[PDB]
Amino acid sequence: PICTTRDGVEIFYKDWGQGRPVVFIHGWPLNGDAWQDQLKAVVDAGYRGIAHDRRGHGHSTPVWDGYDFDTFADDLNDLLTDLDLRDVTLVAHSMGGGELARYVGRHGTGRLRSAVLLSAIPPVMIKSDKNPDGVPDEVFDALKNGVLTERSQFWKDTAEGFFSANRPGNKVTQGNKDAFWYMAMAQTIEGGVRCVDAFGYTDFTEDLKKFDIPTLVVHGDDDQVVPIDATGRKSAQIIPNAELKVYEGSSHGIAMVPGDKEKFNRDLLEFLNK
Repeated sequence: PICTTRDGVEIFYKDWGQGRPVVFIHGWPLNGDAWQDQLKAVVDAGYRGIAHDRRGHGHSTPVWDGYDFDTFADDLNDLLTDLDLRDVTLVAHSMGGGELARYVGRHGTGRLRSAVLLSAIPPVMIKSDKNPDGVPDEVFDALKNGVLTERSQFWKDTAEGFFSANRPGNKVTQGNKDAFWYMAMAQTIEGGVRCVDAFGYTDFTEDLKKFDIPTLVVHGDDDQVVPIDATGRKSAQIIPNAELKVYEGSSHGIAMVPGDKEKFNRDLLEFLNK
């Protein structure tokens, strides 16, 4: 289905089931198909599962502008308002965690019950003297140059790090890598590069302090994209009352990789009863 935003943008989304709503917010450079395993899991447990495609991704309008967290959060606000959703759990992966954080910062928690941050970017990714465990600027430069040099090959090469597929004995399939590429080919090239600038450099520390709902932070300690020590370990300390679950040996692609995705589904379903 399509939600038309305040600006006339069409946001595509899946809306399955009946019950309290669980809204899933995907990472770069994918789309709501990155959550089909979790959407089935929550609807089979008696929840309504919704997953939208960010502007410029999947089947949403291939826009030029608005690749910034304030716009992503307002687009999320339009979807929650159009469907008049209440008592919602927002579940976000990777840069989707910035959309979730900025939604709380801008619109508050009146429609929300709880939140889940899976392998998410808050509080801030960029390395500096204040954040010595963050990601160096050269990495973000390299991501943007990869998308501009030849994006199709770049997604094939990036899938290796995304799933930590360099680890001997991993459970990542060739299919996982092919599906990563398939989802990424639907993203605009401008969303490809502008999202890097947004997720690398935006600081969500002040938004995190406004959380007043139960929050679960899950993060793998072999995440080669979003470093656990700079992000998940810190957001769990800033968000009031947050719980942290470290997934030993897990990559950045926990929701899609065999074995890890069942562990996450089990944790998510336990948390949803809160």
